[PDB]
Amino acid sequence: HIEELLRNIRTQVLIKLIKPYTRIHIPFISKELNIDVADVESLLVQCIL
Amino acid sequence: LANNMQEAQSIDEIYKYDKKQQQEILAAKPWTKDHHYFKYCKISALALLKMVMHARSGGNLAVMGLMLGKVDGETMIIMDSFALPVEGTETRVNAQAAAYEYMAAYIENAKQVGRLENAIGWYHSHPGYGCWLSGINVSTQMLNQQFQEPFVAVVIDPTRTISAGKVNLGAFRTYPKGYKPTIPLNKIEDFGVHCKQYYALEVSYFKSSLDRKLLELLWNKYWVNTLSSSSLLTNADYTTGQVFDLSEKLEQSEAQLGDKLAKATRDSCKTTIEAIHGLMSQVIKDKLFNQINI
Amino acid sequence: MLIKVKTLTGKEIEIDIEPTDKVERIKERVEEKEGIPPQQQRLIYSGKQMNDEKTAADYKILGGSVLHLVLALRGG
Amino acid sequence: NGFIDQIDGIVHFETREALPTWDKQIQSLCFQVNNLLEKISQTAPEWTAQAMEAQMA
Repeated sequence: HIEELLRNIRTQVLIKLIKPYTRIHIPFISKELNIDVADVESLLVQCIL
Repeated sequence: LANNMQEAQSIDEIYKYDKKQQQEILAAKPWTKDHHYFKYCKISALALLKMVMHARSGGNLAVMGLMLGKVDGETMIIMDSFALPVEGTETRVNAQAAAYEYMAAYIENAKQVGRLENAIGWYHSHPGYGCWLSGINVSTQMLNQQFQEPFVAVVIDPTRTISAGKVNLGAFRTYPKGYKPTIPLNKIEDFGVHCKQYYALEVSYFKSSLDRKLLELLWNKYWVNTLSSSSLLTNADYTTGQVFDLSEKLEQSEAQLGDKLAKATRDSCKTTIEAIHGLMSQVIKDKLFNQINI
Repeated sequence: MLIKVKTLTGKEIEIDIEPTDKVERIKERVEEKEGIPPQQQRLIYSGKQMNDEKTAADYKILGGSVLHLVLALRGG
Repeated sequence: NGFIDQIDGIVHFETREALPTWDKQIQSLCFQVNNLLEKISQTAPEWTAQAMEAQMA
């Protein structure tokens, strides 16, 4: 069940981080979340879907 | 105040009482034929003001009283309202002994002066308890309607009215025994468990020519709120809702056609006239203010 | 006897009862004329509601008396 | 209150909507007119009384 974790916390951090922005760089999000760009893109796609 | 008429206007015949017509309409009794007969209740400005003042003056307790008037065609006219010496708790009112003597004496005294109208209904105030007919109001309204047929139950909420700034007056009439006949459920919820037993009425208000003439000079500082009216902005939700109901009415009329078109046309004309009036006010403001020193 | 009973809305009722007769007699006269239940009726003369316990033998009714009939009302 | 546009590096705090500003400025103009009239009446009561009497007729 550690895979279900380390993903809900990342999702919550991303939601609380992208709240005040309107057009935000993806590399900035990757730097904030300490993950590579591909994981950020996949997480964003899953969240939007 | 000039360049118009100053004699008996077209809004004063509503205040005129014709005894012969009332006697004929009382003898005719057209209400018993179609039970969905009355649909409109026209209340004078004085009656509404007195009702609101009496309901608010009672505080957190409940108060009750009568209201005079008459009935014409499909409408019930309520002209005056006089209170009653009732002592009610926070929930229920009784009107045990002194209320009926007061009713009889006040009606006789009013007839002495010249008040030619008869009693047309009763009202009772819910102190912050919404606007609906309770299981006791339904029973007493049925009692009154069984014998004194021209009647109507008016419910007023003083606390909610004073807190929200809008009067809450509801006119209701009870069906007889055995008369069965994302959308919000408030249509059933805001009424009691007897929602199927009584039906509401369309409430409108009217005033006399002298009433409007005297109320025109009531106060001379609302002109600022008229010049900076900001119309078409404070009632956009009202116009969108009206457009939605108009579309529903148009669909119903189209289904029927394949007389309902008349009310749909009336609603569309009313909404369009309101929008055009707002645009006219905006154009007047633009001509007045922004067209200077160009 | 043509005693008049008037409701506040304008209805008229004519009853026939001798003065010595009880107020229960008036009650059942209006019962068999209209049908309003006995416990849901109030009658007024001269601005004062009469009590059921007073026989109209010593009463200020000498003919031409009009009785104002009302129905008990309550609210919640 | 406000949002952030990162590529332009611009924080938007708030922005007006034109017409509400128009109504607010009209209200301020009316208030200024009323205050000026009140001050005029206060400084020269007899002159303003005579002027209003002449204007009424």
